[PDB]
Amino acid sequence: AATLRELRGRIRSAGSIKKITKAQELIATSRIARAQARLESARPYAFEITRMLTTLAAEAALDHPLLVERPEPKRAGVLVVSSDRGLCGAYNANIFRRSEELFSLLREAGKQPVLYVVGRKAQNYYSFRNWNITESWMGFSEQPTYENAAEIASTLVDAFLLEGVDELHIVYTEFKSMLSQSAEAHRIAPMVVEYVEEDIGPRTLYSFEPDATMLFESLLPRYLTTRVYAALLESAASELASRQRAMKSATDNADDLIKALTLMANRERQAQITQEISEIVGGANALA
Amino acid sequence: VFYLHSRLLERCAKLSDDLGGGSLTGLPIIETKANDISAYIPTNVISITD
Amino acid sequence: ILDPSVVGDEHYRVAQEVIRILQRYKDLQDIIAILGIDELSEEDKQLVNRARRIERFLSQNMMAAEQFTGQPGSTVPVKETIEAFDRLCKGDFDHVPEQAFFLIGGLDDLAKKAESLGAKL
Amino acid sequence: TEVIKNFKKGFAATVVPDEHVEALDEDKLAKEAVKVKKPAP
Repeated sequence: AATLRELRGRIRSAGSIKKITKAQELIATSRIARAQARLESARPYAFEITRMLTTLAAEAALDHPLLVERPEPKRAGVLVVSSDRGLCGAYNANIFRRSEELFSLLREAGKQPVLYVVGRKAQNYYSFRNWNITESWMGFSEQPTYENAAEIASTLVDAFLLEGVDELHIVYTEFKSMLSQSAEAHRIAPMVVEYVEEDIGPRTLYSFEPDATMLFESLLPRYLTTRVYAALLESAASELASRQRAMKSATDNADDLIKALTLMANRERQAQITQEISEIVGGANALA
Repeated sequence: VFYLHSRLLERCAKLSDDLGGGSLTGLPIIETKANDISAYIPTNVISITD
Repeated sequence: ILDPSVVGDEHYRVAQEVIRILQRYKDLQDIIAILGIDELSEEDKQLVNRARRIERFLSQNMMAAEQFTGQPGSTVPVKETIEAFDRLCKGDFDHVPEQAFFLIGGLDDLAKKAESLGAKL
Repeated sequence: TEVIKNFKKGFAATVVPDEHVEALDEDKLAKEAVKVKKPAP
């Protein structure tokens, strides 16, 4: 006795869990659709500012601080982009693995990692390891706005230009093909000047007001912010896809657990009936 | 079996001052199986002791 | 005889810490069964990884098992067992994969299998 | 209480771990670039 009671209790518990996880998976699907919409909505401004930055760099003085690498690199400010909620799968764990790979790459080159985090999961992971988190941002992992990205990018570029960092990295989950949520490390500062080709031959001359260098130095931090915002959106879509996959997994697991628990409960029910009959017939045969 | 354990354990008592005032403290030990505190003899003895 | 007065303070302490880690791992089997190790606290993730490595390291290639696997058996002295499980409980092998703890002997076999899998002690 | 506080006066209670992770491959750390069209490789 009292074993069938606990078995039925565990069965109804697992049923509640199964319902909740199935609902969470469908909600995550709808919100994946929303996040992909936001990503493909932010795409055009990114393309156009990239093209304008290229046009400006074509005729500018490429000696901006964000554009030249520094001898004596002592510190790289790393921005880790994690989630706030936790019903995702190995999303945060993959981000932390990639960030540890980046930290052990940065210690190989003599640089000291300066750590900025986005999300509460990274806060937990790094406070447990006695890390020093220069700044933390929370509450906008599932729907980030451009103002959050602007604040983050301004803080990071202020730390870069200055108690000062020589590089700037971002560890976030890239979202591709609705099937590839891959943790990646990018270097956002200093940028590297890459020459593709003259491409078009003799063409019209572009006018710059007031001149190319002013506009270039005005667009560089704007480009940093655009890239930070694109990273935030990709990480949000990746977190939602991971949450959908993890909730489908948890629903299947709760299904299998309900099945096994019901098998055990039916075994205990049959055993209880058999044992009760054995006792009744034992008494009746003792009296006969 | 309940009568067995209950009449065994009810003889552990704090006597009155006229009877000498003596005492018999009891520590019965019960081994459960698989933490089943709700078996027959366990529940018999839990309802006897203080 | 698993008592400090018979086996010693260090033996007893290592055994008690192994038992505590394994019990805490057992208490989480429902959460891990439904949701995995990804929802636990950092304390509990660390403990669960240590406990997985401890439960694989309690296995051993036995001399009587060579008739089943062809692999010869190993003998581990109790001092080596105490030292190894102390270092496992403290977390000296948290980076070594779960395998390379499985069906081996002392710490030398652990090192050899870890570097045959790709890790280093 | 006085004794306890005088005793706590003299009582003495008992960094980042290594994580033993191997370095990222530099080929996989992407670098934001400015695609200039001038010929100067």
